[PDB]
Amino acid sequence: MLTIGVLGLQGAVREHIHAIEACGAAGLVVKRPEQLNEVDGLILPGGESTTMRRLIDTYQFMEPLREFAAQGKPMFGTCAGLIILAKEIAGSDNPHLGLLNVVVERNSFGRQVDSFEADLTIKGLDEPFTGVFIRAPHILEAGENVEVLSEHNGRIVAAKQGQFLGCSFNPELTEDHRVTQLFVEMVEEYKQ
Amino acid sequence: MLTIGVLGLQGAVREHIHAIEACGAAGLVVKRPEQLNEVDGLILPGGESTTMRRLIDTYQFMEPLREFAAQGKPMFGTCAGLIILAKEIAGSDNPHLGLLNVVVERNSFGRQVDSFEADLTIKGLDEPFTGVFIRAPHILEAGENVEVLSEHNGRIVAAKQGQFLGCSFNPELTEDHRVTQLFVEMVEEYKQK
Amino acid sequence: MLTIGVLGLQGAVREHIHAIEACGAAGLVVKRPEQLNEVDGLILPGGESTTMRRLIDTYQFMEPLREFAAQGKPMFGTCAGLIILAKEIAGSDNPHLGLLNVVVERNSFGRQVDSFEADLTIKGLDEPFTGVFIRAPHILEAGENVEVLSEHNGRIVAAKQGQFLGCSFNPELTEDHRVTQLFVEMVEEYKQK
Amino acid sequence: AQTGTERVKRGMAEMQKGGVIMDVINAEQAKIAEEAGAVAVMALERVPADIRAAGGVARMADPTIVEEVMNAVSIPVMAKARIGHIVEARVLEAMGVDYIDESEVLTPADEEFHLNKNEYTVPFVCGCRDLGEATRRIAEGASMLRTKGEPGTGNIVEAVRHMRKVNAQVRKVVAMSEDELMTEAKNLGAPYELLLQIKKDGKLPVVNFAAGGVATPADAALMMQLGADGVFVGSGIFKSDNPAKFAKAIVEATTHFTDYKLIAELSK
Amino acid sequence: AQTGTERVKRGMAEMQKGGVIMDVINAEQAKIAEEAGAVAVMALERVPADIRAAGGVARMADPTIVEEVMNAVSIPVMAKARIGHIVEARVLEAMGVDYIDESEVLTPADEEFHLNKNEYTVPFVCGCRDLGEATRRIAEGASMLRTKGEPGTGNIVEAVRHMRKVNAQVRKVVAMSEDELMTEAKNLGAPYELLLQIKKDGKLPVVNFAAGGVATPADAALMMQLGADGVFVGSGIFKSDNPAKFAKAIVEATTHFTDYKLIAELSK
Amino acid sequence: AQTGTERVKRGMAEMQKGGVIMDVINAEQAKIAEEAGAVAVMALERVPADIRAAGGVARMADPTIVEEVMNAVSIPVMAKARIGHIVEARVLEAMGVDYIDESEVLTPADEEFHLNKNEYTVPFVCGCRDLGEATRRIAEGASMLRTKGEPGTGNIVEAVRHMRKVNAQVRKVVAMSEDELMTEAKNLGAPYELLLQIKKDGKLPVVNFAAGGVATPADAALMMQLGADGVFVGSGIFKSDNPAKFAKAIVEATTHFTDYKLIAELSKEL
Ligand SMILES: NC(=O)CC[C@H](N)C(=O)O
Ligand SMILES: NC(=O)CC[C@H](N)C(=O)O
Ligand SMILES: NC(=O)CC[C@H](N)C(=O)O
Ligand SMILES: [Cl-]
Ligand SMILES: [Cl-]
Ligand SMILES: [Cl-]
Repeated sequence: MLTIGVLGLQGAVREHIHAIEACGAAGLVVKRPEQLNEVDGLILPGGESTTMRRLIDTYQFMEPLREFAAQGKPMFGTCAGLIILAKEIAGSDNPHLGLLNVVVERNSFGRQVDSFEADLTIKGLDEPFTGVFIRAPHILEAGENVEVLSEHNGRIVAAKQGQFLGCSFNPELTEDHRVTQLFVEMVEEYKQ
Repeated sequence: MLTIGVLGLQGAVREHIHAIEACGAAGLVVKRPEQLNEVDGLILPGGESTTMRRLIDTYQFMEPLREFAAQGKPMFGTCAGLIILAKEIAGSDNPHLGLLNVVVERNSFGRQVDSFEADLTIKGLDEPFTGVFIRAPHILEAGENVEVLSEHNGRIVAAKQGQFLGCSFNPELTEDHRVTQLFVEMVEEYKQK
Repeated sequence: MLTIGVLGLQGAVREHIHAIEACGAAGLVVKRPEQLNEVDGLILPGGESTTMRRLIDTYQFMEPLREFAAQGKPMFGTCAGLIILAKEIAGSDNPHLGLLNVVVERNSFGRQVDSFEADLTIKGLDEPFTGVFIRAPHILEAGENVEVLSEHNGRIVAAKQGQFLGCSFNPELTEDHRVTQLFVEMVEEYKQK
Repeated sequence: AQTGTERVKRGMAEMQKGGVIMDVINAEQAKIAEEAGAVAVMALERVPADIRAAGGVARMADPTIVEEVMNAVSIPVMAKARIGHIVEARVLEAMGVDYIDESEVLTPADEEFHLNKNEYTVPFVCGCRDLGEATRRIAEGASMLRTKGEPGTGNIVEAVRHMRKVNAQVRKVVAMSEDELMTEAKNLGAPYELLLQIKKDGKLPVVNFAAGGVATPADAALMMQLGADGVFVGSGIFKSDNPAKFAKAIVEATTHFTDYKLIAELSK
Repeated sequence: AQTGTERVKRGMAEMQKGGVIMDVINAEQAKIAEEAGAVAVMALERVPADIRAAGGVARMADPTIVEEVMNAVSIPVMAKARIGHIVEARVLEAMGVDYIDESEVLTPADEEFHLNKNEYTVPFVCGCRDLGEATRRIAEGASMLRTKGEPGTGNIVEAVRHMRKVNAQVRKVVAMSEDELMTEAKNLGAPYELLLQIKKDGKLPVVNFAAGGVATPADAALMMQLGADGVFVGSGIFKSDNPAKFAKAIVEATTHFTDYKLIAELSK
Repeated sequence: AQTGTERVKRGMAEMQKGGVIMDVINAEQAKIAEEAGAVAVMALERVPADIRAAGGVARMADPTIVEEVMNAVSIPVMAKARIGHIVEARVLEAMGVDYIDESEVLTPADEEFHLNKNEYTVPFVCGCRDLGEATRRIAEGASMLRTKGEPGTGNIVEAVRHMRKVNAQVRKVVAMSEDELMTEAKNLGAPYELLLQIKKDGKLPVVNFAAGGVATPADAALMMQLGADGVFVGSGIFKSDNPAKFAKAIVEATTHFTDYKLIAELSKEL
């Protein structure tokens, strides 16, 4: 029985839990760092990256999250989470966990009126995935250790680096659980 | 998994389905003879034996039930069910299935006002089990092939004969599922041979 | 026929009177010093030791109570009452009656949220007794003239010293009168003497 | 051995589930009922709807009649007491009636207080229209319930109303937030602990039959489809051209309440 | 060991009997109350009637004030939570407040549902005006009751009215015929089992204090004379010329509530 | 790519869950909200309450102020339109506001007809007091709900009432017999298909925040405990002696709504 945590400080936490359970794993809402010890992987959900950072700081999550990665436990960031995961945020000198080797630009499609759906070809998925892009960032560049899993209008929107998986869209806003399923498999991998 | 049917023509059917599932088997309410094929064993529940015989007649259940027994499948009769199973019923020349080698006297303790609970010691159970006797019959006699599992004031109240389990009380009226567990175990062992 | 008083200035007075009567003594609620002359023994009930001391002072009960004790009349303190009886109170230079040779610490389990029930083994009781500990103190130490009757997790919670009985729990909050009976016997023994 | 326990009282009703209880006025009717597969008979001296529409006082049946019925059949025999009529109830109990219906279709003896059913050994069935009324009967000691329905019309509408109401209210209680239940109890006029136990059990603690307007096989099956645990049916059975056959059909429709081809044939 | 048991929660109230609980706003007042012989203090931020006089919202006290009071005295400390405000109650519990007053004189947070006090470890006192309301608070988990009385007037009349009403209703329930108790329960809006237990015990199962209106030593004694288990008194003690002296007089009147010569001196 | 889909509109609301939305009147307040961890700000010109207290007409904010707030923060920016005011709403949309509150606290422009929110690309939040009202707003195209509460009082009671009513009615709908749903629908004044889908989904189809009366950390936590998806909080924050610290306290209490020790500490000196 795999157990995958979802950082539950803020955002679309429940959508991720449902998706985890649809794939046959157990889901845990992580609100305290101590709870990271109870999970085999972690999803950083969509929401507001600024809110998450602030709550992460206040509750001293950053080091435990770094420890968590150091143990090789996989981490999956969707949009806000991708942002939390990124090495660098364009126009900011204050990045977050800094674990995924991508440069990210926040809010790069504009504002909510510009939020959109688009069908994506994703590496490891056969048939197209509907990406739901809610005040999404983009991935300006990705290091040579980063596997590109998806592009949209010539932009990287899904990437993988060892134990780290990141996408700029929110797969958990759909009932197509295949992107979560890719994370489940990375987590299985780690557990051996 | 085990599927144990409960004959659902009339009576305390769900109490039995609840006990079956409590023991980790699946229950099937049986309303049609064809459903007997879908189960490894059958409980004949508490209720009115007259009502159930009437419905058994009309829906042509008697031979299918005999067939069911012929195939070796365990059968469990609680009170009305015991009456349906019994070889002979005192005062009647019209017995029912007739597979359990006992003679039963219906309504032996009187009427509902006489219905009672008593603690029983039952062969195969450790602590005592609370027997709830609702307008219960009494087993007047049991043959040589019948094992006595329980007695109350000298009366045979629970009996076992090969694939057949019979009792004069209604264990399914309690949250103590240990007698149903005994029957589950009979079904499991049938399911091996 | 015995008469046991209960100091009636404040607290769970009725509870103690009920228990006295259940053991077959007569209970008298004591609100005036002169009433001490009318009883064979006295119970200092649970409540607020602060309140009881203030009222004891105001109605000049301290000397009467000391004379009562000087006469050999037995005295039983339960929680607040134990505090009134104690020779020393941790962190205070203003002790109360001071007749029982213990040092007591008030409010040592925390606050009401910490109040608890625990089964106690009490000397001279056969079966265990449910101690109901309401913002209870503990007995930090007891002198050599003091008999330890009970402890809870290695702390003294009941004690006897000749005519003095004291505990940190409130037995009068239960329907088990056996600790009250211990005290009744103490008074019956003084009433032969 | 203990007699008269709650479990024994209620257990009798649990053993009645899925059957039909038929009103009868003599041994002949009782024998027909039993032969048709009735799980019990309700012994009546005369039909109370006829007495009260006459417009006389409807009382306990002559014990001679109750005894005739008891001697004619091997199934349980129920009988009616007037609401609050302690002695009629104690008499029925001393006669060995298997279940007493503390019945609103008899002329009530006490318009303010129902029987303290808790103090009896024999169990009681009472009528209700809603969950508040149901829980008040249960708290007084009823061991079985039935819909009040609408006696003496053959209109299924009130049976339907009452069964639906009770069931709906139970579903709501089971699903509702626990801290909202005191307000619900107060609104319903339900004893609180009973309603809280409903939420924990997921169900009423006693069985609940349909009664007071079942006229056809389809009506019987309908009540079962709406969640009744069984059906009381009236003297109408015996006014038909073939009582035996009518009684049979009602029993079969109650048992096989989803078999519409079967029920179609029975409806002729 | 087990904490939070019914017997433990009520036990704490039993140990308060025959005493005076005083409203205090700071540690200086709290000390005077303890030294006067108070059995507990009720920590307040501001006087709630005044906040609402000024039309504002009266909420739980700043935990800073409650702490200052807790650290100033060795007697129990109570505090108030708005009706239905789950988190205010949980916060006070977390702070180790000894008794929570789910109080109508603060601005109700939930106008339809009171707290499910059964699920807490800390005990609660609630207000009531009659036995129906009393028994509903108890069923929700109240471990202690008080009169609502009439806050902010100094008019003893409503405390008198509520104490007398509850007490009269209890005497009638205790004396009445048991088979008439369901109708009584229904009329009162009382949970039936509680009412039956009241009849069997010959009393309310919880302590019942007087509150709202005690302004003089005669008033405090009066309330004890009418059957109160104790007295809550407000901030007016500290509006007096000699708060210490006034506080002591209330405590002494409450203790020696039939000593009229004494009460005469205390009333000067 | 497709913009303006129901999923995209509602998706934005889903991404706000567990958070606090703060009313703000300028750029500086916006920045403070964002730094406290607010998930969005609601740009106001003046506080609606005391426009109407002063008897005046409360309208859409001066777009200048809205733009000011939008440029000050990187979190979503909401703004209010009067009920039924088609053009105010279309102007807010053209400005790029992220969510429009068709708000009963502004002076209604249409007292009989709400906006046909279905026809817009930008999503809308609307107030409700019960499930019928909630489902009428959804059917008109609302992508998010909030309790009406009781604006400008600091009394949490009406927010509690509304959240409890909506949540109780949903539980009943989910549990009730399907064949009784039409009578329920008619009683509630709910569109039937929406009620049927609530039963099937086991939930309301849009997020539902608490609003109008959250004055303390305990209030915020309480609304969450009663099932709110998040909290709107008003300008009171910025009347505090330490607005930054107050705003932080509401964010933490909303987030950690069962941490009673924390909330105790958060509740001090406010
Ligand atoms: N869908 C989302 O997670 C939105 C992310 C948010 N706009 C940010 O910049 O962090
Ligand atoms: N409990 C029961 O099953 C009762 C049996 C019924 N008295 C009969 O003789 O058929
Ligand atoms: N149970 C009691 O008597 C309480 C005693 C009280 N806490 C005191 O210290 O005086
Ligand atoms: Cl009624
Ligand atoms: Cl009330
Ligand atoms: Cl409307």
